[PDB]
Amino acid sequence: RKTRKESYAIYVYKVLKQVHPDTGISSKAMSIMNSFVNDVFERIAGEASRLAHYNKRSTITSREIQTAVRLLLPGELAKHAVSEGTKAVTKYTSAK
Amino acid sequence: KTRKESYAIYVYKVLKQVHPDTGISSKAMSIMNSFVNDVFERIAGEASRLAHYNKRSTITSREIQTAVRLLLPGELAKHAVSEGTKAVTKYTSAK
Amino acid sequence: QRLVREIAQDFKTDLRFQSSAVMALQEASEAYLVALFEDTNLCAIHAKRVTIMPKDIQLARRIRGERA
Amino acid sequence: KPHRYRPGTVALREIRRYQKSTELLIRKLPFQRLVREIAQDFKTDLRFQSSAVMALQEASEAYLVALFEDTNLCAIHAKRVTIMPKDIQLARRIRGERA
Amino acid sequence: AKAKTRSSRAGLQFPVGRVHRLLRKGNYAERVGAGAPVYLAAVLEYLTAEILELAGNAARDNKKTRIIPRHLQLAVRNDEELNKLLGRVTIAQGGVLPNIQSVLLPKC
Amino acid sequence: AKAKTRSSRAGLQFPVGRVHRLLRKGNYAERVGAGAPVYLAAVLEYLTAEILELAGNAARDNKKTRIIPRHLQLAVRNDEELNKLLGRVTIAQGGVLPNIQSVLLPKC
Amino acid sequence: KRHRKVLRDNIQGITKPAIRRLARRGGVKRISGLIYEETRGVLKVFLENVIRDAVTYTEHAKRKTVTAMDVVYALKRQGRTLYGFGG
Amino acid sequence: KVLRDNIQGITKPAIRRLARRGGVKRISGLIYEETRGVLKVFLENVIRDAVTYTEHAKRKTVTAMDVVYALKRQGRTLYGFGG
Repeated sequence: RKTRKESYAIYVYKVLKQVHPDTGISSKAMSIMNSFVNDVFERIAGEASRLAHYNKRSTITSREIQTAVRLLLPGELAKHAVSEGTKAVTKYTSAK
Repeated sequence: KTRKESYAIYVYKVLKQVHPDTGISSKAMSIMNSFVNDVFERIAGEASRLAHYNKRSTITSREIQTAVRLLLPGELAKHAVSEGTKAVTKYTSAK
Repeated sequence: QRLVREIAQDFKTDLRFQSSAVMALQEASEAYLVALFEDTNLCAIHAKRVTIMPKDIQLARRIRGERA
Repeated sequence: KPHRYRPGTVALREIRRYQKSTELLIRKLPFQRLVREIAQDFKTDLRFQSSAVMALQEASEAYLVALFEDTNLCAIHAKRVTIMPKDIQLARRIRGERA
Repeated sequence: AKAKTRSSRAGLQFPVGRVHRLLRKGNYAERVGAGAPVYLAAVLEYLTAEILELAGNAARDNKKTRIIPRHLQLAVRNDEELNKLLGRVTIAQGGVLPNIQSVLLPKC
Repeated sequence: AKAKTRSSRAGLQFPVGRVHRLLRKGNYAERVGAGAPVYLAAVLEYLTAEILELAGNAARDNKKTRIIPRHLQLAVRNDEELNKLLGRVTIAQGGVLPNIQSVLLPKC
Repeated sequence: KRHRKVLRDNIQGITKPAIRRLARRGGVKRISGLIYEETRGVLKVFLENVIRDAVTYTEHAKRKTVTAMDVVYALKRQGRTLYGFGG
Repeated sequence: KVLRDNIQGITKPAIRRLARRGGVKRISGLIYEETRGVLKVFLENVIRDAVTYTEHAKRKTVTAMDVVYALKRQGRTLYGFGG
């Protein structure tokens, strides 16, 4: 009883309810989400890093990712995704 | 002003070491100045990841050497590895 | 499982293989093979044939660039 | 009365010439005008830095040439000599950009 | 003093508190603007939500209540747009899309 | 006192001084072992010397004594071993290797 | 002047012989007349893909001019790295 | 009667099945050979890297994550087995 693992199993499970309150989720599939969402998280993070390096800014802020997400996502998703962050920031900023 | 770094002189220096006579144009010089960069992160890339991959917090020559086999294919691996092994022991000999 | 053990013996000696790591090679190879198969048809149908021959699978692996 | 080369007899000559040569082939002026035209949509009144434009030319021809040589092979694979668009679709398909 | 999770403060579900630590140890930068992760976590929740919506409809067709990768591979491949995000990913036991070239079919 | 070049210390042409600077600034890791930059500097010298010799050789073989990119492309594409490393990148004013498909040849 | 720009028909700036010469470097012997239209679209199709992200770099940098250093950057992301302009 | 190269352990019908999943209708006999060689080639690269991470970690046992890492290198990511 040691070496606790870290994953996103709880989180993906919760959001599943909001879209399909009935649907059940297989265990082995849950690995794929625990893998897939990890795959994206590094793909963006490295992409954001180089932009700061290109512009010599010693920091990564919401601006960089906003441009960054405007690169990886092909076309349509970005505007919703960009919109998604903007509203999310506004609520956070309002209740910072 | 506007001091800018490169690797022009070093490219020139080794050129003589193999060919002390032949000349080079400034355009092709930039390509090496570009190319010498291009490899540098690519090897630095796999080198970086392996450290976290073994949860190692420091990059060392041992880490580099395996990365050499990964990136460069064919005989250049054992060739350059021999060079690298030869190079380091020379420096440690004069550390 | 025999095949992987045989080939791996060339690169190094005495490799105990974790059971979970095994089935991965099939799936990765399977999809790679499956993907390498479908496009071969497009090469085949392009010449108005229906049957695939190895000269096509060679051509297909070139266009991807992997043949070189 | 005047001599005429046979069909394709001329054509192969430029092949030999152009692969030996290493200069650009597109007319310089229109290409700079076209990139300005397309780029206008993403952003108004941008200024193209003079050195930047030919880089797009260099890559484009390099990218373009790679297409035709690849589309060339399948035509032979199709036992043909002349390329028609269906080949390029196939070549673009296999690499994985059109699809 | 009492503490509240940041994920709630953004009205989000994904772990902003956790993912912020990841970039800190990810060595992508030496300093991270505090606004960046909150933006980031929001993106993922949108992305993840987009796919199982498609997956859930597939599970309806086969009537199974439990979601399965065969759904997942099927869902993310029919959408041409999402296809481009994962053009070079292969799913475990996914299976190919049901497709047959027209010429292969009988003439009538 | 009496400082000396680390590149000279190993007898290397490439600057060991500047390369180790980049690794600290490159954020590739949080600490850098001493031996690694020496090894890295060594291999690069092998690579550039390898390619330069072929280019300088071939240009001389073409009765020319100034290296230009057309020479440079010829060396890379003619050696498959290097062609693997540089299969992706194309060089400005590189020019294509002289090649014609056999079937394209005249009928006689 | 200080207004308006050339924004029409520039896709025809690539005149028929220009492609014909380009294809010669590819070694194709004989070409039918139909292929001219497709490549213009194909060339364009590839093109804005290069510009679009290239534009994105500039706006993040808050410039107005498009530098070559940005052009190669996007070309790296798409995959086709270019030697001879920066690095 | 199984003592030989295990490449022939890849039975011909198994190939015939895979061609079906790719939608291949008709297969010539000569395909069965290069498919062996082509597949053979594919293993050579992946294990070489797969071996490399293991021995770098000094481990004598090839583990699952080592596989996906090498597969990620060839531009073919593998969802489902870690990371």
